Amino acid sequence: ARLVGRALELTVGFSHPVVVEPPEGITFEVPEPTRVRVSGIDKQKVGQVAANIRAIRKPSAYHEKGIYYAGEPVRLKPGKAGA
Amino acid sequence: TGADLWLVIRTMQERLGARPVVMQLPIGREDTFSGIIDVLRMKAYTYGNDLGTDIREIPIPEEYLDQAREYHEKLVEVAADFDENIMLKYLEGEEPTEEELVAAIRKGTIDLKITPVFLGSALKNKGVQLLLDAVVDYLPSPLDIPPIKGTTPEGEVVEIHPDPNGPLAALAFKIMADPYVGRLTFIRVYSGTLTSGSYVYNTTKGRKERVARLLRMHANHREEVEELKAGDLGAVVGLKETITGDTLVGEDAPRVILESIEVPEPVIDVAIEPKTKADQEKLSQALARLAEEDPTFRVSTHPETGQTIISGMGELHLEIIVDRLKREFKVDANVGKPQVAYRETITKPVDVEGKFIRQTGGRGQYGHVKIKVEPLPRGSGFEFVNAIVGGVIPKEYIPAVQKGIEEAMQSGPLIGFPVVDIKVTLYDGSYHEVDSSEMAFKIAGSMAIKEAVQKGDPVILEPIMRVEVTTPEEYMGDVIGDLNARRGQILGMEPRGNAQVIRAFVPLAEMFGYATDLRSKTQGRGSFVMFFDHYQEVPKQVQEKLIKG
Amino acid sequence: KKVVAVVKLQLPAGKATPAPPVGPALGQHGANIMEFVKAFNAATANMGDAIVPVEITIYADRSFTFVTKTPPASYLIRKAAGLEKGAHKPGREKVGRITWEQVLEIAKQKMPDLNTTDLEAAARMIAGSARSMGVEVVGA
Amino acid sequence: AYIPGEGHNLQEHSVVLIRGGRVKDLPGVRYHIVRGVYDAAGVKDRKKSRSKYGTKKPKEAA
Amino acid sequence: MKVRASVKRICDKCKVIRRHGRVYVICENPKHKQRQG
RNA sequence: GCCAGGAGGUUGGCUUAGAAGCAGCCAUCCUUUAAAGAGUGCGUAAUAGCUCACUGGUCGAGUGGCGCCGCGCCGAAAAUGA
Repeated sequence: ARLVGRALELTVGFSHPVVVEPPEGITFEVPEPTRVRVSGIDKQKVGQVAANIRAIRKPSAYHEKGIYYAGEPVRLKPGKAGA
Repeated sequence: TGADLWLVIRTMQERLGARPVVMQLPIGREDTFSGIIDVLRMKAYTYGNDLGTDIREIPIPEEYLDQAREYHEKLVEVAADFDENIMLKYLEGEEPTEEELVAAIRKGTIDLKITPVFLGSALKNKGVQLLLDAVVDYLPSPLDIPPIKGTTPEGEVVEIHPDPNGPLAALAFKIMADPYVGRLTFIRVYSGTLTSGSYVYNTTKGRKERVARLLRMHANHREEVEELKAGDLGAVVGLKETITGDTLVGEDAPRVILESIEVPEPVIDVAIEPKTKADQEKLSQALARLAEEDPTFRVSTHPETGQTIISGMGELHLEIIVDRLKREFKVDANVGKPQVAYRETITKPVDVEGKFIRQTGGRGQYGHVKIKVEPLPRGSGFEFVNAIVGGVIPKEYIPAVQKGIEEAMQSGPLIGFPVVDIKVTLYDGSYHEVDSSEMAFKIAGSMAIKEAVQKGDPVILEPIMRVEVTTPEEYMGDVIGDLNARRGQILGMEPRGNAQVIRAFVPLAEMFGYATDLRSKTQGRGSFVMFFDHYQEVPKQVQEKLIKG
Repeated sequence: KKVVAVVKLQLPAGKATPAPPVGPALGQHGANIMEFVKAFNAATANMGDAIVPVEITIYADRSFTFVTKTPPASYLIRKAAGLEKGAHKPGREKVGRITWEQVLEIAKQKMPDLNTTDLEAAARMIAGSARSMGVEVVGA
Repeated sequence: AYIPGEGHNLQEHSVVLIRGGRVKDLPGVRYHIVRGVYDAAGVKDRKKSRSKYGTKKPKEAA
Repeated sequence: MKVRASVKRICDKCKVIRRHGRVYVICENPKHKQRQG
């Protein structure tokens, strides 16, 4: 997860970089690439963008890998369960 | 992305128990690669590009240095578990002479002690010449490879010396095809010199062999050599008999033999039924050049069903075998499921009347046999008793009336297969001087048995194997799951060493090609052994569903 | 190096193997459990067996220490009330019978174990656990 | 194709060496087998007809 | 389950939540994911 | 709601390859306690663990359960255009 100028250029399981842009009323801010930070000055439109990115790259995908708020992943059998 | 160090390292002593001393460290993780440092000779060979047209070796770019330094220390420190100089030298804090590294380290290396981790990247030609140098420095010469084991022309031990004056004595491996020099045998001799244009002799199945031209696959073009030395390697022409693993001495050369007894034990069992049995023997010729170019597999027919079975040690292995078939051999064979030998029995005491009241044109051959029939455990065996209620049936039926008990017990009443693991008995009969032959009461026995087994509580004793799951605890729980889901039941869990092995009941009908299954549930932690036990019933519904025609 | 790891288990007297999870707990220990096997079997020479609790440990420089405990009350009732494997199901069948002394030793032996390190509760306590295993009682 | 007698394996290939000679047995007995060939190699322990019945030179090594 | 006229609270960790008009039965495991339809 | 005790005989006995509160039959305790069950659910190869139960710390005002009746709501798809 990078942050060039104004936009955030994170790079997930997608075949291309994910390009977000802090809109009016709230600010993001990416300290280190492993975890994005978002100073949200609008509790409502805030979680909407939290969910924006979480649903941009959904985590847990059977085993792991993705974008977690911090919500403890529920598993499911990896290299198995497909006869 | 994912190219690392501690990764590999950790994985080594955590998946076997090695001792991964390494000797080179990267300059830039993923994409950002530019070369390597060498904690061995204390140098930093760096490749300024991928293709490797213009490389270099400047010192540490500034940030590394100290890093690799501790690992350099590690090197010498570890070398303390060998000689005496190095250990005491680290005690002194003295500098290792650049070649005692080559010593103590090649020492441990070839001694199977340390794990000279040299590394790099292929496509971006980097981390190469360091490990070529590391080959020429730490990779073992035949001088260091211990006395190779084997047998004599008599029977004992052997000593295969590197002696390039020693008795011609060789091994060979691969059976190559070729247009010009045809049958090509890829060989590594061992002990004994061999000329270009001389003779030899197979030291296995005995055959005087003509050696035409010794050869060396020199990367691009192949290079014809005057001789093969004792320890050197190469491929020869001719040898119109030499298969694989054959021990090959000269025409004389104390006719010595090599040990090397390996095993491609069976793990796969897939059936194959060509359309008409005309395509079949035709494909016995197919196999005739399939089982004679690739050892491995076993082409064994079943007894209690026809159809030759292809057994072997690989899923995809057997499959691309079948591909090669449907490629350059074009067979029409709807690759069948392996069939089963089905025995059978009963569970009740039936009294019946095997009365043969038939007076043909005078001779009859009439046989009134009164038998009691008793059933006992599946695994017992076949019984019968010399049971005459007083003195009825003649003593010439005794070993021939029971025949018709045996005879009519090869063909069961249901679908019909050998009814085994039963007692029997008898008790009375009726006898007449002329109106009776041996086979008369044999067939009285036939009638008796057919009625007493049709009306006797039918059942089907399908076979069930024991199987030793050779695998650790994780995938052990997993596979115990699978095996329960395979109709049978386990019954064995003895905690082994690097594994924990589970002795398991599994029903031969199920457990079909279980390796393919297993080789997944454990990813790859070994497997099992075919340890056949005995047979029991198929839970009602499977018995009638099979009643076909 | 591995600093202080005290791991205690439930190894019965007769099994001379480091079978898991004795491995992945006392391997990070360098366990002389082999010494636990040949110094605890003889410690209880009066029978040399029965299921006994243990406690083993490591002190940095690979230092072990086994700590043994007492037999269990369902085995220590099978030996007493003349049970073979048991009186098959606690709500139907009964073998022997517990009176006013066999119970006494059932509690006496296992004085420093049960729950209450006191006598005037233990007796009746396991005398009820008796009915849990299926052994009748003579009452006087 | 018959066989040179006791001590068998032969299963299904063997390269049974078509040979020659009928008798009052099997309406054929023609073109016998050899033992040795690609398979069989004679009786497990034979002391005479080793000229087809396989066994090399009974060296009891004593 | 998942969409059927007979929606239950099954494993007590499920709730009836009259959302967007009609009944669903939500929990943790989406396997219990009924609906009044 | 939140913090925390959440125990000991024990792995109840019966089974069973094992059935350890926990796949199943009987059961149908007793004790250390303020309170902790022969256990509610997840989980395990069975243990482990998670867990409810129960009881105090906090807390400060109402809650938990069952039945009935009136109107609804899901149940509720078909052919030219309503």
